[PDB]
Amino acid sequence: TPSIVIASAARTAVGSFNGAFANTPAHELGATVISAVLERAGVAAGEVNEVILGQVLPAGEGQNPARQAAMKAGVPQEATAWGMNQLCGSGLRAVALGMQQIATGDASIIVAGGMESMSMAPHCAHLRGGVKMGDFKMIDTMIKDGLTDAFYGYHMGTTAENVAKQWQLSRDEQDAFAVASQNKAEAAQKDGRFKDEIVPFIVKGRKGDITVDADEYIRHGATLDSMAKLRPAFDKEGTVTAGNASGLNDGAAAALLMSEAEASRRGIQPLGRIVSWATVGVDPKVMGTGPIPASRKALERAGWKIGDLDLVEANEAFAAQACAVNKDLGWDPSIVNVNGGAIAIGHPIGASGARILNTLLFEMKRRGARKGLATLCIGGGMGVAMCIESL
Amino acid sequence: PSIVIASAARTAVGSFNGAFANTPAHELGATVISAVLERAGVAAGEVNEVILGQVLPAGEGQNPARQAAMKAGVPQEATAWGMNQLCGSGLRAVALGMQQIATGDASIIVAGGMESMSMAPHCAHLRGGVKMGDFKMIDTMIKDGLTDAFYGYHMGTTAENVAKQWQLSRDEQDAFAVASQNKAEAAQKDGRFKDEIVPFIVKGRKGDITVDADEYIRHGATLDSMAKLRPAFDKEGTVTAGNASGLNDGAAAALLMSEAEASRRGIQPLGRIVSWATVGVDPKVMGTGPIPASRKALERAGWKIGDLDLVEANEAFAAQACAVNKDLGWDPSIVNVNGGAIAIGHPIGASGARILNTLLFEMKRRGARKGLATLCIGGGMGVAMCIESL
Amino acid sequence: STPSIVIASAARTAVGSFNGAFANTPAHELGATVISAVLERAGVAAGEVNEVILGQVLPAGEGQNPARQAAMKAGVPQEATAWGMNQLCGSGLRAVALGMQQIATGDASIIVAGGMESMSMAPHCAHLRGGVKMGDFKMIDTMIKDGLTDAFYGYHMGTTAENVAKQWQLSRDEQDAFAVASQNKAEAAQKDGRFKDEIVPFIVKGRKGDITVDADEYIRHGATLDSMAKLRPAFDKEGTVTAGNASGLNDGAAAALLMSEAEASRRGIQPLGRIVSWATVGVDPKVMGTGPIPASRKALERAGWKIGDLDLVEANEAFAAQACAVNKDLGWDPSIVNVNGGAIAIGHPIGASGARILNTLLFEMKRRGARKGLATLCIGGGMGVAMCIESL
Amino acid sequence: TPSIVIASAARTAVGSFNGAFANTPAHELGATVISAVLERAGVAAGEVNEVILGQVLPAGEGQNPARQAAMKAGVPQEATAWGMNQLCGSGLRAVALGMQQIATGDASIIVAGGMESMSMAPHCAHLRGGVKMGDFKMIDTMIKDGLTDAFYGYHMGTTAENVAKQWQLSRDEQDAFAVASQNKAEAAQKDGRFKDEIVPFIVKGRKGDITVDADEYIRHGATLDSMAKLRPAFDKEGTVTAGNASGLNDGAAAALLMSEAEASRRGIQPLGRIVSWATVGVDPKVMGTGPIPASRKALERAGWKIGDLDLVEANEAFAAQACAVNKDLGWDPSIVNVNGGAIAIGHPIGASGARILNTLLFEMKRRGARKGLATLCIGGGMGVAMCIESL
Ligand SMILES: CC(C)(C)C(=O)OCC(C)(C)[C@@H](O)C(=O)NCCC(=O)NCCO
Ligand SMILES: CC(C)(C)C(=O)OCC(C)(C)[C@@H](O)C(=O)NCCC(=O)NCCO
Ligand code: NA
Repeated sequence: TPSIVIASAARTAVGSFNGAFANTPAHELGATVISAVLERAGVAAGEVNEVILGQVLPAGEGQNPARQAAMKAGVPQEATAWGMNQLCGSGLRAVALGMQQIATGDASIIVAGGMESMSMAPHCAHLRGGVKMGDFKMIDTMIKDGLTDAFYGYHMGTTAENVAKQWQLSRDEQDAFAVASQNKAEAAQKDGRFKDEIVPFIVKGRKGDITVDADEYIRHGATLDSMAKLRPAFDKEGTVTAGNASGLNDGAAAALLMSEAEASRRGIQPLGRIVSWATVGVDPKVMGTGPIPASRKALERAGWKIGDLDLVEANEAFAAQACAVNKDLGWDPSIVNVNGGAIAIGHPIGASGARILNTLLFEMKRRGARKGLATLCIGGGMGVAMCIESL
Repeated sequence: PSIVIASAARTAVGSFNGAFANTPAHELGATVISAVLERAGVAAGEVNEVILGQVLPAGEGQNPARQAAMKAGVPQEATAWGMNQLCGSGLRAVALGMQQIATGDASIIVAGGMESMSMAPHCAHLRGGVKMGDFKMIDTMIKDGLTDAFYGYHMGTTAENVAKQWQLSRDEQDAFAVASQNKAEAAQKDGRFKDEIVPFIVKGRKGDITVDADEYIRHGATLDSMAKLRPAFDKEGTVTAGNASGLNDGAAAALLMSEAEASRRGIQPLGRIVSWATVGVDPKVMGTGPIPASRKALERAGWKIGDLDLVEANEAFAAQACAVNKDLGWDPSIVNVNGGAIAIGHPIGASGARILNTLLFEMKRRGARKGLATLCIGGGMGVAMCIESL
Repeated sequence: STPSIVIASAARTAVGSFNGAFANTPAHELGATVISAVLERAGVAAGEVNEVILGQVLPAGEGQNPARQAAMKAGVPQEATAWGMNQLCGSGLRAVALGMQQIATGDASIIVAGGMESMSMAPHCAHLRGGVKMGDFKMIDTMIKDGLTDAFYGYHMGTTAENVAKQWQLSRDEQDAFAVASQNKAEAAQKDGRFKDEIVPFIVKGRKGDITVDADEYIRHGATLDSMAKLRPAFDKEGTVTAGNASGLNDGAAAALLMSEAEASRRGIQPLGRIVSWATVGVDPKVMGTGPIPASRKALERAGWKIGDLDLVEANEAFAAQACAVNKDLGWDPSIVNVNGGAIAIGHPIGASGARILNTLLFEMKRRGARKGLATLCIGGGMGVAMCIESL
Repeated sequence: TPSIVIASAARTAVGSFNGAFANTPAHELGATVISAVLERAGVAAGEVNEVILGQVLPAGEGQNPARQAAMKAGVPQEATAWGMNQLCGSGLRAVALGMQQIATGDASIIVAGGMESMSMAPHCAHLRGGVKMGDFKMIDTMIKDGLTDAFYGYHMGTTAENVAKQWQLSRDEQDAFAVASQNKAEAAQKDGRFKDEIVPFIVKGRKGDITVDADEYIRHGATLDSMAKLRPAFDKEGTVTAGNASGLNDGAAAALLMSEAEASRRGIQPLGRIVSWATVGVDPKVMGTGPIPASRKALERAGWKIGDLDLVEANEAFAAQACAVNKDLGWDPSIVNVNGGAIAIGHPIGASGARILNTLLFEMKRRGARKGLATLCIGGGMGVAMCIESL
C-alpha cells in the first residue's frame, strides 16, 4: 500500500483585492511557491516530474499557466505541468491528484497546490459574430466564473443566506464568528505563526521592488461593534455581510509530494502523510454544507473518528456556512482554524485549498499535533477534505 | 488494478463559427456524458465523478464540467471538475479517471473533454483602468489556446521549427494533408464515424437542427488546392492552412470502471487501459512530444512498437505528424486510418478524447488487439495511452 | 441692405442601408465626394471655398474634426476652415443656415454646408479610465446612445413617436398606409430617374474591386401593405410604431454651396434658390416629432408667407406617426409633401438628413418649376428646424 | 451695424485629468456655467433663446449634450441648443456663432461657450462587422478625436516640435516660458484673480459633496529644474515635454450674449463689446501658428493695430507655439496671459476658448483695459481670434 508524504510546503502571503498583487500574474506567485517547496525540501527543480495547479481564473494569462509557473521556477522542460478547477476546492484537490500520480507509479515527485489572481482576472465578451447593433456586456470573469452559481444564477453569498436560513444562524452568531476569526488571525500574525509557511514574494517595479511577506487582508482590531454596523450584502433582510464573508484575494500555495521511502532516503522530515481524501456533491443552493459529507467520507477512509482530530482547517467562505459545519460535525471549535480563517486571511479561490493546507501542516508541526483534517465548501455544491497524519 | 473503457461517445466536430457557433462547451459535454451512460446501460446516478478537459472556459460560468454533469442528469451527489494540459487534456482526463478507479476513490468515471473555440470571448484586464491610450482586446482562443507562453508565437511556428529540423518538404506535408482528407471522406461516407458520433441537437427559434456529421472535412481534397496555399507562419515556410488543423468545437468522453465491474454489469468493454504517460520536450518543437510519451507508454505497457495494430497520432500539423511517424517508425498504414485532425478538426480540450473514440471504435470494427493514442501539447509535452481490446 | 444668400449648387450621396454599401466608409469620405460635387456643379474651384460646415452626430473614432478631413480630401485649401456641428437630425439643415449666416455677416463669401453620417461606422464605447474594479459593464452603442435615445427619459426616439401616435390618435392602419405610400413614391421617383440630378455617385474602393454607388439602397421595391401590417410593434407591445413605419439606420452625406445672390450673378450661376428664411424652435422632448410644426410656422412668418403659398414641401419622415401629425396640424396639401417619397423609404443618415431632404427639395423645385418650398425636420430632445427657399 | 455685447461670463475651475471632475459629465459642468451667466447678468433662464456649446469629445454622453446642459440649467424646452466642434477653437467659435444669431435677427439672448470632459471620454471600437479572429484595438477617443492629427497621424506635440524647429526655439526658452506661466497663474490664483470668473461646481457624492472652485492643475512653486529634468515627450532629440505643454483637463465656460441695445434696456453693464472675430487656416503640420493669421485678420476687421491692444489671451497649447505666436505678432509680452495660461491652468479642449475669453474679460474689467484680444490655435491647422472692447 503506497504511503505518500508532504515533504514540504509553502504559500505566498494572501493579497487584498487590487492590493499588493494587483498586477502580479498568478503563475508569478505560482513560481515563487514552487521554488520554495523545492528549496524547503532540499530537492532540485530538475527532479520534479509534474506540477499540478488549481486555478479558476486563467483567462488571458496565456497557455497553461501551470507550465508557465513551472518553467519560471526552473522546473526543466522535460517535466510536465497542468491546471485544474474544482473551484474553491481546486488547491487541495490538486494535492490529492498529485498523491495519485505517485500512488499509481506514474511519478516519483510532484509539486501540487493552487494559484489565483482575482485582481488580474479580465472582463470579457463573446464577439466573433459581431454586434450589429445594441449595447453588449463586458463580463467580469472573476464574478462570472468564480462567484456566480451557474444553475441559479445568483452569487455564492446568496447560497450562504440559504445555509444561514436552514441552520437558523443569527447575524450575531455569524458576526461573533467573524470577529473571532480576525482576532485569531491578527494574533497568529503578530505572534509570528505565519512566518514558517509564508514565502516572501517580491513585487518587481520600475519605482522599486516591494517584498510582500504579511497577509494584508487581516483586519487589525476587528470589533463586534464594527461588524454590527454593516448592511446585509445579498438579502435586504439577510444576515450575511462583507464583515462575515471572506473577500476577493490573490495568492499561491503548494506542497512537494513524494513517497515516504523517498523522503527518508533524502533525509527529509515530512510535514505529514496523506492518509485519505474525499470529494462529495451536494445541492448548489447550499454548497456551504459540502465539508460535512466530505469530512465524514475522508474520516471514514482514514479509519478515524471525529474525536481523533487534533487540528482542523475548515475553510471560512462565510460565517454562516462555517458555523453550520462546526455545528454539524461537532468538533471542538477550539481546534478549528486556530490561527484564523479565510474571513480574516482572504479567499484566493484556486489557491484556498493549498493555503489552508499549508496553515494546517505548519501548525501541526508547531504544536506537535498528530492527526489533522483540511476541508472546503465548493461552489456548485461540493466539498473536499483530506486527512493528514504526522510522521 | 485493471480499468476498462465501458463505453465512449463524441459529438461531431464543428468547424469554427459553424454548427456549434453559439453552443456552450458544457451542452456538447452533457450530450457526450449521457451517450456514454446510455451506450453502457449505466444509470447516471451510478456516476461518481465527471472529469473534463477544457482549455477555454472564460465567460462560461462556474466549473463547466459540473454544468455538463448536471445538464446530463448526473445527480448533485457526484462531483465534477475541469483540467487543462492544453491539447492533451481530453486524453489526460481519461488517465486521470483511470487513476481515480485504480486508487479506489471511485467506481465509475466519465472522462473526456469539451471545447467551444467559437464561444471563446475577447478579454482585457481592466480593474486598474486604462488612464490613457489605446489597449488591446485579447482573443482568449489565441492567447490561451494557440500562443506559446514562452516565445510568444503561435503553434504554427513550432511546426515550422520541426519542419526545418526534420527537413520536411512542402510537397510531403501536402501529400500528408490530402492523404488525411481522403481517408476522412472515405471513412465518413463509408459510415465509420456513425458508431462513435452521438448526434447533437442545436436548439433554435427557427428550428432545431441535428448535427451528426463532422463538417470540417473537405470533400474531394486535391493536392492543387493544398499547393495553391501561401505559408501562414513564415513567408518562406512550408506550413499552411491546408497542412494544419483547424479551430473547432466539440466534445468526447469515455465511461470508465474496473474490468470486474464491467463484467458484473454484463458490459462488453471497448478496451482495457494498459498504460499511459505524459512527457516534456523543448516547447519550441512541441509536436515531437508524442515520441517520448508514446515510447514511455509502450515501455510502461511492456509492448514493442511492432506490437501495435492501430495508432491514433494527432495531426495538429503535417510537419509534427510526419516527424513522429518518421522517428517512431510504425507502419503508416495503421496510423490515423480514418483520417486525422487536419481533416476532422482540433477542438483543443476534446481532441484527446476525440482521437480515443476513433481509436476505440475502429479497433472493434476491424478486431485490432492493441492501439495507441497520442497527442502533442502546446508548451512542449506529449500524452499517450495504450489500449488493449477485451 | 438685408443680405440675400443663394444656394448655387447641391449634391448628395445615395443613402446606404445599415451595414450596406457604405458599411466601412468613413463619413468624411462621403462628405469629400459631396463637397467635390457641389463645387463642380457650381463651376466653383475648391480654392475659392472659405469654410466647410458639416453636421455630424456620430463622429467617434473618426479622428480630429472630420469636417476638416472631408474638406482637405476634397482639395479645399488649408487656408480655409471647417467645423462640425450637432443639432441631431436637424444638423444638416442647420449647417446650411449657419453657412448663410457667415455670408450675411460678411465673414465669408463661399461656404459648403450640409452634413454627413456613417451610422454603420459608429463604434461601441466604454469609459474605462478609472478601471472597472469589479462587476460587468456595458459596451455602449454610440449610435443608439448618442443618436437615438432621449437623454431625459432614456427611451428611444420611437417611444416619442408612440407618444405622438397617442396624442393625435393615429391608427396603425394610417401609419402603415403612409409608410407604403412613402415606399411607392420613392420607388417611382427612383425608377423615373428623379434622384439622378441630386445624387453624386460614390466609389467604394476595395482590393477585390471598386464599386460605384449611385442608387438609394434602402428603398423597398414593390412594398406591400401586408408586409407592413404583419410587423410587430417595435417600442410598445400594444403600440403602433414598427420597423416598417419608421425610418432606418443609414449612411450618407449631402451639401449645398452657398454664396451671396450678387456673387452668383457675377459668376453667371443660375442658383437652385434663395434662402428666404429659416427657424429653429424647441418642443417637449416626449413629442419631439412635433418640432416641425412650430419651426415651420416660424419660418413662414419670417418669410412673410402663408402655408398656402408653398408649392413643395420636404417634411422629414422620422416616423409615420410624427409625419402624419405634422401634416394634420399644418394642413398643407399632402400632394405637395415629399412628392418623391421620404425617409421611411430613402433612409435617415442623422447628421446628413436635413441636407438630404434639402437636396431633394431643391432638385424637385427645379424639375417642376415650383416657386416656393419649405424643408423641415423634427429633432431628438424636442426641437424643429425649417427653411424657406424661393426659386430665382 | 449690429453691436453684440457679452453681458456676463463664467467658468468652472479647470480640473486635472482624472481629478476633481473625473466622473462628472461635461454637460453637468456646462449647466452650472449656464446658470451662472444668467445669475451674473440678472437674466432668467426663461429668456434664453439658444445655447451653443463647443465640445470635442461627446462620445457616450447621450443625445446632444448642449441640450442636456440647457435643460439641467432650467432653460425652457422652447429654446434650442446644439454642439459644435472646431477643436481647440470651439469655445471661442461658439461665442462668435452666438454673436451671429443676434446679428442676423434670429435670436435675442444666447448662452455660448464650451464644455469638455477629457476624463469621461471613452475608449471605442467599431464592432458591427465582428472580429472573427485575433486581437483588436480599443481606441482612446480623447487621443484619437482630440489630439492626433488626422493627416499625419502624429500627436499635436509633434506639430509643436515642427514649430520649435522652424522658429529655432530652445528647450531653455520653452522651459522658461512654462515656468513663467505656472508662476503667473499661481500668483493670480493666490491673489484671488480667478474668483470673479470661476463659478464653484459642486461634485455630488454619496460620501459627501465637494465644492470645487480652484483651478487644480496649476503647479505651486514650480521650479525651472523640474522642467529641465523632463524628457522630450514626442521626439527623443526633441524639446517639447509634458512640462512645457498643456495637459488633459475638464471644465466648462460660457458667455451670455445680447445686443448692446438690449443690455442698455436691461441696465446691464456688459463685460465687453464683440468688435470682431476671425478664423483662418494654416498647414496642419504647424497648427500652433494659427493664431498669427487669425489675430492679424481680427485686428484688421476691428480696425486696430497690434499696438492698440491693452490685454491679450493667447492660448498656450505648447510653449513652442505660444513663443512663436508672440515672436511673430510682436505684442508686448507683459500684456499677454498676465494671469498665466494653459500650461498652468489646463486645456479642456472644447471649453478652452471660452475659458481664456473668461480670463480676458475679467482681467480687462479688473484693470480697466479698453481693448482685448483672445486667440487660440486649432488642431488640423486653424486659428480663431476675437477682439473685445470695454463699454
Ligand atoms: C431603436 C432601435 C434602433 C434600438 C431598435 O429598437 O431597433 C431598430 C429596428 C430593429 C426597429 C430597425 O428596424 C430600425 O432601425 N428602426 C428605426 C430606428 C430609428 O429610430 N431610426 C431613426 C428614425 O428617426
Ligand atoms: C500626447 C499624448 C497624450 C499622446 C502623450 O504623449 O501622452 C501624454 C503625456 C503623459 C506624455 C503628456 O505629455 C501629456 O499630457 N500630453 C498631452 C499634451 C497635449 O496634447 N496637450 C494639449 C496642448 O494644448
Ligand atoms: Na456627477
